[PDB]
Amino acid sequence: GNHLSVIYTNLGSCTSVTPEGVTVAFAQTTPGSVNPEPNDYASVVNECCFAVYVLS
Amino acid sequence: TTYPVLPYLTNAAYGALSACSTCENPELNVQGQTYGLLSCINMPESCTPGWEFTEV
Amino acid sequence: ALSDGFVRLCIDPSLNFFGEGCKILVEGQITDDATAAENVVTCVNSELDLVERFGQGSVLTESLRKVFCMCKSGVSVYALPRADAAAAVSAVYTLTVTGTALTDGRVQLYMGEAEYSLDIGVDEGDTPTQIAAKIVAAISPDFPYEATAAAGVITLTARNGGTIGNHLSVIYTNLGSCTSVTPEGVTVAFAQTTPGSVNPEPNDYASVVNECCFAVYVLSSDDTDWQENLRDWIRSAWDCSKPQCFGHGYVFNKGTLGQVLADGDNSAELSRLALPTTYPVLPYLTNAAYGALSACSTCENPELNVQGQTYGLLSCINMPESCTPGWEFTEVTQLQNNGFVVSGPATTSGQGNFTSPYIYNDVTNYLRDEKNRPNATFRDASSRRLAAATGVALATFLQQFNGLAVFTKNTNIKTGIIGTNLRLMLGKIRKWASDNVGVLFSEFDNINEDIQLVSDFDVQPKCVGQPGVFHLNMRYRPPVRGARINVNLVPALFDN
Amino acid sequence: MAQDALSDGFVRLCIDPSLNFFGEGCKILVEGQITDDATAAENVVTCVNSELDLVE
Amino acid sequence: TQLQNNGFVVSGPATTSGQGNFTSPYIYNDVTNYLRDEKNRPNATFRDASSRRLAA
Amino acid sequence: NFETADRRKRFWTTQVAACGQSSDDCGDCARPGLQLLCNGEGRITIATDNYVAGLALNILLTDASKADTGCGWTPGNRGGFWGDSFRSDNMRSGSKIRQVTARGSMRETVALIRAYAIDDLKKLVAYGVAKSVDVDLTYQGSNKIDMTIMIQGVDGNESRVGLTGERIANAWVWS
Amino acid sequence: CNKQNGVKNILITFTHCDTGEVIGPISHEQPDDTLPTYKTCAWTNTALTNGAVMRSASNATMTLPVVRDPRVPLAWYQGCAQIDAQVEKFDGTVMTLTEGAVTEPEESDGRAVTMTIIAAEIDELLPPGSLAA
Repeated sequence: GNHLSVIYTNLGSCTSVTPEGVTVAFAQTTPGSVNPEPNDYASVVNECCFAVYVLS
Repeated sequence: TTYPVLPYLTNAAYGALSACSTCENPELNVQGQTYGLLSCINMPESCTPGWEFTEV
Repeated sequence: ALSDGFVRLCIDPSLNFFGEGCKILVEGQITDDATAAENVVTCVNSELDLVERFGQGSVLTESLRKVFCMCKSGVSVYALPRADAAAAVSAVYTLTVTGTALTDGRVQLYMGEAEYSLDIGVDEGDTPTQIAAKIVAAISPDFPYEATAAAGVITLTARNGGTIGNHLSVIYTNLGSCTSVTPEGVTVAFAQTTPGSVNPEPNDYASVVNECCFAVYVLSSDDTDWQENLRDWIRSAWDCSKPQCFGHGYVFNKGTLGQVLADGDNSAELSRLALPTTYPVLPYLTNAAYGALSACSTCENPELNVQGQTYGLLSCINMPESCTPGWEFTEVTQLQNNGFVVSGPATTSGQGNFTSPYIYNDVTNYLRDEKNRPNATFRDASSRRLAAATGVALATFLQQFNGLAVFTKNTNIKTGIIGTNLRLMLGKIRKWASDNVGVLFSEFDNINEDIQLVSDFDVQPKCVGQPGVFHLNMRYRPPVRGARINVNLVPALFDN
Repeated sequence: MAQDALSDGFVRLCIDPSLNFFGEGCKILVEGQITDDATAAENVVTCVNSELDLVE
Repeated sequence: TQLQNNGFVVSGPATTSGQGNFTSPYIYNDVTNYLRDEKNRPNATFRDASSRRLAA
Repeated sequence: NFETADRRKRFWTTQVAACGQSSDDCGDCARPGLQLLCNGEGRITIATDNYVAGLALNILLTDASKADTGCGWTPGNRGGFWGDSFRSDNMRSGSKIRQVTARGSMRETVALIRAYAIDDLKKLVAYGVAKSVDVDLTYQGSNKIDMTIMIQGVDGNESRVGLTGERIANAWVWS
Repeated sequence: CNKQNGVKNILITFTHCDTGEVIGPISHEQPDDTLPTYKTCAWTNTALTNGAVMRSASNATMTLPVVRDPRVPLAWYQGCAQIDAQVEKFDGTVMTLTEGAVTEPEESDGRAVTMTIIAAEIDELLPPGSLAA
């Protein structure tokens, strides 16, 4: 959870009209610390044929 | 570093498209604007490309 | 819901116009009151947004107004505002009223452009100069110059700093015999007091227009260095080092014949408009009109020449007939031969009567070549447009070979396989090239030699080439647009 | 990015009028006098390129 | 709209008035109460009533 | 007198997205209607822009008289408008796109829909509002179908001389 | 080997008219010893008196006997679909055709199909070293 992004889309004048005198600022204050490191693949996926592996 | 989308969404969509829903025939590549379009992910337009051509 | 029928229409929500593929960019100065951020491309919607978004009577607003008047619906507009230099100096002009009106009458002026004209009636006789100079209360706000009415003399100060405020020649057709009785005794004197000093030199096009395609660039400035930077950027768009965005730019040069010719820097990517020293219309307005007319408001067909009195008529601009053609015919020929664009009145009328200008030739200020010997390959703007169109069209056609099996060693394709070899690929491309004759190409000199296809294995040395890579070489000619025939009369007199 | 057709990178396009497909033709050598204002060195074989390159 | 989306039959007056004049009702949509499937995915195979009649 | 002699005015005009857009899981749709314009002290007023676009919407979004079938229709929804019996131009109001029926493959049905659309919008030239109209329809698959309608206008003041056709009457709307 | 007279490759592309389906170019093989024939001059001369002639429209046609592919319906090879064909001979000549149509189809036993195709024009690629432009 260290890759968020927020953008003020309406800042650039377009067909849509933004209210005047309103501003939004986005910033971070604390990063992520620890992640798991599982190493039990040989036991949970023991000898079964998969096609694709996705790691989030 | 300035990607406007959560990284794990794009990776998961690419993996899901790559080799299960489009690879009943292995020889097919996943490229181009037709066979490699992640139609389920939407990001805002922008003039800046993110990666400079030399970096690409 | 709650309705009967088979079809369910889904109207596009307010996208009343497409305006896609055709884009125009306008760059110019602005004033302090403008709310638009500097050096940031923004989309322009209509005339309502103006003034507020780009200040009152600014160069950018004046240029945009003309663009919208020419380009009503067919194109999408963009603006790139710029700020004044650090130490810019605004020009000052003086217009003094001397006489005392001893007869009721009317006074009318013409400055810069017809939209800014005025007409006020002198109150009565015996009104002095102080009561005169009410002209200031009549000058339209949009005029880029500010009036002061300094108790008998009106001062005009440019609203934008720099050299952009050194172009005026007032025409005041009242004096002399006039049915609208000229207030007898009143005479006006016109003179300059202070010129412009400094112009900006932005050099960050790679950042603010990064990888965005624009059909036409319009620049409302006369700084040679600024124009040179724009030309360099356009070259990068036509470069071979990366995918190309293409595009073309319009600029103007003003001065005597000797000065104008000195600006011909063999720019193949620009169409320089030549104007005389005494042009009775503000320069950047005419340049914007020419750009807007050609900026896909007429050039959706790449091969359409913007010339003549039917297609190259800048209708939105009205100016009084000049007492002298301005460009003597001896000078018109030289400018055309040197790659400049020359314009003149569209209709012949008596001196002082209103007319409109039109464009003689559409040329791109292209001469010579990298390999120094001369030619005229890109002498016409249509050539640049056609060259870009051919590239995009050809790239689309070749897409069908993407991901297709190719045989190069054993050319016999088994039964049932889907593939092709070099000869079949070449034959298909020749069919496409020949079919487009009369639409994108003229008749090929020798169609059997102007197209070649070679696999990368036949170019690189042994064990250095890559599989499935080809090199295609094509040479074409744009459609012919002229012909010269010499004739003889030979009036005979003998019977047989 | 660029024109939609050229973005995917399948086609690399180069436009230039100074390239020639056919190999360099036959060679002709011209020999004669020169004046003192000619920058070209004496007794050296050079490659002419255009009519405008003369004089200088 | 909510009832139609959730799969209910909704009826309303046919003619037009607001004044106590006599009218008659008619049916907007002939739809059953089908939603989701034996497996929990959503679909509309048996949404319309005529689907049941056609199947038999 | 002043060259601005054309005194003809322009009345209210329906506009797309006048009441916003209605969103749903399938997509987003416009909700055409009248537009209200407000002043600095109240005094609301109705917009009057894009006359031709407003006229086109009225023609498309209105059921015309239904053809006889031999079984009949209820008197409530026979279609058409009761005011068409007073006009003298010998035409009828509304369109008939919604009256198509599934015939043959989807390709045939779509082709028929295009035919009706052209046959309805052709009335624009008859009134004289526009000098030409054409609709381009593309079939791309089961669910994605797109159509585009092109309407040609003219400037308020004649500028070109020597036209093969004629200057359309009722061009004071200049569109 | 250049003096050998024969056919080397035959590619055909089908475009169904009622559904818009497109099938990539499939190689084919001929059923017997006969060869395809061509007519590229789209103007016909008629003999008048004393050496004069008359021009008439006519078309450019191709006769292409090929073996049916067992993965394509027999209807397509007849007048129920568009055809784009290419034939490459041993010497090097290539003859391309696009937007062709089948005319007056005859009964076929299921393997051997003889197609008569007419198109606006047929483009020919002579081997290297041609004379005409």
